[PDB]
Amino acid sequence: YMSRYEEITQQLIFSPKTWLITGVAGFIGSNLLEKLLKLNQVVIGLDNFSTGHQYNLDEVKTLVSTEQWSRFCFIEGDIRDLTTCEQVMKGVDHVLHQAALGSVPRSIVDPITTNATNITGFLNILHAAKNAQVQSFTYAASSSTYGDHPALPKVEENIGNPLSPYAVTKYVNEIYAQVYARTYGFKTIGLRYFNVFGRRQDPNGAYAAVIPKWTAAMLKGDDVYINGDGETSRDFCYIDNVIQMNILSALAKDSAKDNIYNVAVGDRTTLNELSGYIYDELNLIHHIKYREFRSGDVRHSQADVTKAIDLLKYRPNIKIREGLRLSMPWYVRFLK
Amino acid sequence: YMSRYEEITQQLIFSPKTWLITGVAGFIGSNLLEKLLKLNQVVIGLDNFSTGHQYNLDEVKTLVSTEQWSRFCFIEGDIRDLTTCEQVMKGVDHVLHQAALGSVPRSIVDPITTNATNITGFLNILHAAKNAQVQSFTYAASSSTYGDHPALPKVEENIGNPLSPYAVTKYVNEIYAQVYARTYGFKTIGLRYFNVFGRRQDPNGAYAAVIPKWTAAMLKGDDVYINGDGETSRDFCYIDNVIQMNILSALAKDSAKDNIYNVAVGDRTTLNELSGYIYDELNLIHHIKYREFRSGDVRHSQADVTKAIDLLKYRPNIKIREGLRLSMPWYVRFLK
Ligand SMILES: NC(=O)c1ccc[n+]([C@@H]2O[C@H](COP(=O)([O-])OP(=O)(O)OC[C@H]3O[C@@H](n4cnc5c(N)ncnc54)[C@H](O)[C@@H]3O)[C@@H](O)[C@H]2O)c1
Ligand SMILES: NC(=O)c1ccc[n+]([C@@H]2O[C@H](COP(=O)([O-])OP(=O)(O)OC[C@H]3O[C@@H](n4cnc5c(N)ncnc54)[C@H](O)[C@@H]3O)[C@@H](O)[C@H]2O)c1
Ligand SMILES: O=c1ccn([C@@H]2O[C@H](COP(=O)(O)OP(=O)(O)O)[C@@H](O)[C@H]2O)c(=O)[nH]1
Ligand SMILES: O=c1ccn([C@@H]2O[C@H](COP(=O)(O)OP(=O)(O)O)[C@@H](O)[C@H]2O)c(=O)[nH]1
Repeated sequence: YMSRYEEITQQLIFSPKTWLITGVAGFIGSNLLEKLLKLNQVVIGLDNFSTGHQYNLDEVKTLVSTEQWSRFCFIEGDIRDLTTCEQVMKGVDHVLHQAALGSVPRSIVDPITTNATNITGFLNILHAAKNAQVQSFTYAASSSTYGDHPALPKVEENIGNPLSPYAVTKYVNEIYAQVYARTYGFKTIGLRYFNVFGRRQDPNGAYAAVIPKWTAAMLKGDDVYINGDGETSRDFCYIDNVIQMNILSALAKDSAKDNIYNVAVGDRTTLNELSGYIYDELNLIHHIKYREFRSGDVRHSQADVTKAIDLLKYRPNIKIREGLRLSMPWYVRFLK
Repeated sequence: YMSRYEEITQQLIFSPKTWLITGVAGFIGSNLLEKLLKLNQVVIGLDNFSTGHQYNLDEVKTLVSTEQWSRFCFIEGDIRDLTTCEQVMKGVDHVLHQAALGSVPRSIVDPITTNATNITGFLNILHAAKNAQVQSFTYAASSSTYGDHPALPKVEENIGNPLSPYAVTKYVNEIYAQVYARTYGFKTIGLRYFNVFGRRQDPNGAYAAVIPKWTAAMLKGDDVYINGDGETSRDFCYIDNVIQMNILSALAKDSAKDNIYNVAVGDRTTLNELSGYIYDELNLIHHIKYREFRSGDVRHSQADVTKAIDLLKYRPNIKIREGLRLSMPWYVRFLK
């Protein structure tokens, strides 16, 4: 049971609010959309369809009622444009900021456009929210910001040298949010996501994440490549745990704001054992090569989620094996 | 005898290089231009006259020869446009990046404009220089990067939380420069300036610095305002020490790069005593109210400049007294 999360969702159903989700047509954003509409929230969505898709919006339309879909206003637009940010902020109570161009290799190859979307666009959105006096502000940050700190598990207070432009941009979101608390009284929550996965995570394109990438390949019968020796390890985190942490953050008591939380489950899986689990799960639904290390890439990752457990009553419920089992049916339909 | 600095300066007289100076129409920038043309260098300038002034350029042309001036190619333009950055980088050897919007209180009122010039702009210039493979890249950092850290004097390796939107931008400049060393092998030198003063430091405008602001006010018989009890203290640094550090850094050996250096004198002067020293030096060239602390002010500021002295052979030869004597005539003229 996710008991605090249950309570807060009950509050929201009784007294519905207006939410802004940026990055709404993406993986996490469209999952957030799905959950908030199922709670009868009024949602304003902003996306530029850079890495996101019209079809993710279509899918969510089919998963919620007509009345629930009638409360969603989608705005095609770009967080880089301050005017657009100010416009979509109007009457908003809660901000969930997911719009960014992710990927560590992407930041290395084009630190410029990435800087514009992940720093300028984050600040545009943070400033507009402040000026609009929204009730809350929760933004996607990154475990990549631990960088080369060798300690396991990772605790929020202790970060190393950033190994990529992506690590920098997400770090800078954190520092702007802390300064906004200091200088305007404007209190936010940054969510350091660790390797999120699940439905509507894009399997296609040069930057696809390992889980949908591999699922896609295992299904096609293609080669499954491993960047390095496969001992590189991660805390894979099923999207529902992320959806919990956003909603808990949006309604956090004030003393729990102006903080950073790890968002994960606390487990460590190497690339090797994941190759296993994925094959296993897909094969129950009836259907290997080493290359060099990926540069900028973090070696090992396991979160410590005590802080979120403590301060927000976060209850991570779905672990890597069940999450894969929950996701593979989606990948089949989508890729059939 | 600044033997190292004199040595380097004698070499440049004999073997001219091409320098790019951003923020060339500004205080520190036009001081750098004056010095480099006097050494017969080739200088490309870039400035959008946002806080800088055509009249500073006109002034530098009065101080150098036709043939020296002939070697200054001036571009009116904006570091926020990447094409403009790459265009001024062509054939450059040494980059002196000074273009930015200074001022803590400016950044509190308008964090977006400050971000755009100080982060996007900086990154455009760093990226263009990396792509053009210049020999050296030296940028204007800030003592605001010390943030809330309680050490005093300030030493480069130990910094705290940044305390305003401006301070975030200047810290992010050093972070990007370190990640660029790490990821592309492009080694830069960041110069944490402390309270620079001297000729062509603008005395006019809401954001004028204390020494020119007070100087203007004393000449006019305007009220000299002291924010606080006047015991507040700074490590005021005459421009020629800053010019010195820029040229030592441009010609630094490789092991001296990817490093930050404080640029100041190492001395601490109070606001009360400064008012006294500005009065005295203006009086030999023949011709006060107490209000509340500026908010987000820093109480005491003083650099440890050991690392510069050691690694770069810096000589902080002009102290505040001498510097104010040298500057006072420039203000008298500029004002009558
Ligand atoms: N998936 C993960 O493992 C993970 C890990 C760390 C951080 N994050 C962060 O979580 C957030 C969501 O990531 P995701 O994994 O859903 O990826 P995603 O690419 O599926 O979604 C990002 C969405 O942002 C939109 N977008 C991008 N730039 C935009 C702009 N300038 N203006 C308007 N919209 C823009 C895209 O079209 C896309 O729909 C991002 O901030 C990302 O950096 C995700
Ligand atoms: N003077 C000090 O005490 C001090 C202290 C800390 C840091 N600095 C830094 O030193 C550098 C030089 O500062 P300064 O004191 O001479 O200030 P300044 O305002 O006199 O000069 C900055 C110059 O940059 C130009 N500029 C600003 N934005 C630009 C843009 N987008 N494109 C092109 N040109 C632009 C201005 O027009 C101006 O000529 C800055 O990076 C500043 O932040 C100065
Ligand atoms: O086809 C692939 C794609 C990714 N990876 C590796 O999987 C890990 C997780 O990468 P992902 O892009 O999913 O997330 P990251 O940890 O960068 O956010 C990284 O070490 C990648 O180099 C891999 O071995 N093969
Ligand atoms: O009219 C003025 C302007 C500034 N200051 C003070 O001078 C110090 C340094 O101010 P400045 O703006 O020169 O540079 P900063 O330290 O912000 O970079 C601070 O104590 C200010 O409160 C002052 O007492 N009176």
